[PDB]
Amino acid sequence: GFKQDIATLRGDLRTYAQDIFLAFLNKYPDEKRNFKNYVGKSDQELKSMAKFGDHTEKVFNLMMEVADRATDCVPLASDASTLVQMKQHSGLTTGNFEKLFVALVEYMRASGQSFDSQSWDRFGKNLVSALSSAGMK
Amino acid sequence: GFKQDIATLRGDLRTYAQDIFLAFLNKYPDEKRNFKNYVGKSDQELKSMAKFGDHTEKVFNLMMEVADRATDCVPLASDASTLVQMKQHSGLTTGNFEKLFVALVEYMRASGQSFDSQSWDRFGKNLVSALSSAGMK
Ligand code: HEM
Ligand code: HEM
Ligand SMILES: Brc1ccc2[nH]ccc2c1
Ligand SMILES: Brc1ccc2[nH]ccc2c1
Repeated sequence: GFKQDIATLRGDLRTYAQDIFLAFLNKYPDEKRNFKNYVGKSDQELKSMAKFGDHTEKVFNLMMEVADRATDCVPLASDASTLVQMKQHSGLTTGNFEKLFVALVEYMRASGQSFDSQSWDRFGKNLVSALSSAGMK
Repeated sequence: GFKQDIATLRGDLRTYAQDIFLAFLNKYPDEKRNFKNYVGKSDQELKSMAKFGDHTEKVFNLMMEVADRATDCVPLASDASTLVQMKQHSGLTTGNFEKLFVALVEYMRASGQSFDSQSWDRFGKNLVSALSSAGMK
């Protein structure tokens, strides 16, 4: 279930973080505009960049912390506030987050592993609603 | 404290995993014998080797999960059994793990960060005891 999925993802954090982020960027090419350093590069080019690996590792680590602290797939309001108030998230809307979790669930369903994809979908939906309640457009 | 230390380490996972493993290998040169392809290399050369980066991250990812699942710095028996039953650990003894945690505690004390080094020392001793009860020589 959800808690085991967190353990599975944390066990190979960098590998999953890169694969999920690339799934997101390739499913929604327009989102790649938020990352000017990654424009014009193939998946294998990005995977060779130390900057890419470090960025995805840090984002995914915090996503796993938020998921681990959630109750019944409902994130803590304080975690949602943190994500809203981050300077790196100025200009972002809840739609950006919604698309990320669509790609994440689609990745889990296609991987063949026994991820609890329904729980991740609910978590994504509750996180979007918590970001709204925390002041994100 | 201990729980916050886990979060700190996970926040810069690749850096700490490599730094701590290198501190271990340089404090205990004999331990490089378990890693034949690491001999004759400086630290920066090791940090460029594919197997080194992948290995240290997977070790540290799982070590933080074991620490996170512990109660009062006592690991779960199931986590100890997992570490003992791993085919990669055949031929290892508790002494290899004891040396790892001496280096980790010394690293924390020399870092100037507010690590709860006393809790990590207890954790290491309690893990070693659990490994022995689970079957490791
Ligand atoms: C639960 C989901 C998310 C979490 C936990 C999260 C967390 C983070 C973290 C920790 C950083 C700092 C990373 C670093 O130091 O390189 C970061 C940066 C950033 N994030 Fe988020 N993020 C999330 C979702 C998103 C989404 C959906 C977008 C855009 C579609 C986004 C856009 C960015 C950008 C543009 C940066 C700055 C990257 C850079 O300057 O290189 N994040 N985020
Ligand atoms: C809390 C302590 C430890 C944890 C969680 C742990 C976990 C792991 C994991 C997950 C792997 C497989 C990762 C991979 O795919 O390479 C591994 C491999 C390995 N570990 Fe452990 N380990 C620990 C302690 C140690 C110690 C103390 C030693 C030796 C002094 C050691 C020696 C090895 C070796 C030789 C391998 C295989 C190397 C290879 O295949 O290239 N480990 N360990
Ligand atoms: Br997984 C993952 C990794 C890095 C990221 N950066 C922005 C969203 C995002 C998701
Ligand atoms: Br951190 C860390 C990373 C890799 C390792 N391999 C054997 C002990 C050890 C510790």
